[PDB]
Parts: sequence; structure tokens; C-alpha cells
Amino acid sequence: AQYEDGKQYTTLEKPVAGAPQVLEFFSFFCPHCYQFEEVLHISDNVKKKLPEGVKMTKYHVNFMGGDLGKDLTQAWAVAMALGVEDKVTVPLFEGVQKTQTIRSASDIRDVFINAGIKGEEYDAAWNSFVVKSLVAQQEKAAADVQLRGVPAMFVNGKYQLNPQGMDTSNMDVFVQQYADTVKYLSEK
Repeated sequence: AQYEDGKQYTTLEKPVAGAPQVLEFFSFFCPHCYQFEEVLHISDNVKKKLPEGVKMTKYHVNFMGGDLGKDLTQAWAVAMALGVEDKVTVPLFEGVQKTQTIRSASDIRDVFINAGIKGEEYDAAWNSFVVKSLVAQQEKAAADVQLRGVPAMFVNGKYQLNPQGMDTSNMDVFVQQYADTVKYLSEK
């Protein structure tokens, strides 16, 4: 075939029931994730090619960056709760990997303040059981697929994207291959 198991994707021997349709995992510590966000705009281009009736989910992971990694997962839960993902994603990436000005939970908080989220609102979310359960959801989704690497994308709890098996001569061509693969898996 043109799309073949083990080439553009792999199949989970252990499929996950009730999983999000399109589920992406990342870490603000993850160098390919940075590229996926700022250079390739993967999530955006996948969305543009997905059918109607499909929601996209993106979760942070704990296994990079130790203590700060966990803070970032909680902060991503805050961002999801307040719906401010598109305001903090870039400064969190750059603060961790480019300027390296994020070294503590307080530095993460600064990114949100600078993005216009009020202190009171951030701290209230940070300490909320709603955010606690969002952290729980992120961990549980990652645990279900026994995740040891990011960036990762899973379609219908069944298929895992395999970017290793795509062209990287050309960044644009890579993105379309990736997105077209998602669409194909989506329709499978």
C-alpha cells in the first residue's frame, strides 16, 4: 500500500477505548515539540485537513525536566481550564528553550501574567480541583499508551504517527505528509 503500518504510523497492539479522536502529547522541554509548534505548526495544519466532527486534544507530559516538568503539566492544565493555550504556548516554549528564563513555578506564572491573565485568576486556577483533575486526565491519557516519547500523536486510540518515516528534506512537504497521514488514519 501507500500508507503501511510501521511506515507512516504504527498500530497499538493495545488499543485504547474512549480515547480522544486526535490526541497529541508534548513537553515544553522537548526540542522537536518546539519545532512542531513554532516552525512547522503541525497542530494547525492537521486541523486544516481534518473532517468535520473531529476534536483535537493536546496534553503536556511529566517525564522531561523533572520538577519543572510537572509544574509545566499543571500550568498547561491551567491554560486549558482558562482557555488561554494560544496565548502562553509560544512564551512558554521560548522561556524554556530559547531564553531559558523559566527556572521555577514563579517564572511560569510570570508568562501568564505577561500574557494578561490576572494573578488572582491564575493562582485560583492553579490551586483548583478542576485543574487537579485536568492534570489527572493528562497523566492518564499518557499512561494508557505507555508513552516514553514526545512529540506524539495518536488517532482514535489505535494509531500512532511515525514521523521518522517521512521526508525531512523539505519542511512543508513533511508537514503535509504528516497531516495527510492523520486524515487517512482518521478515515480508517
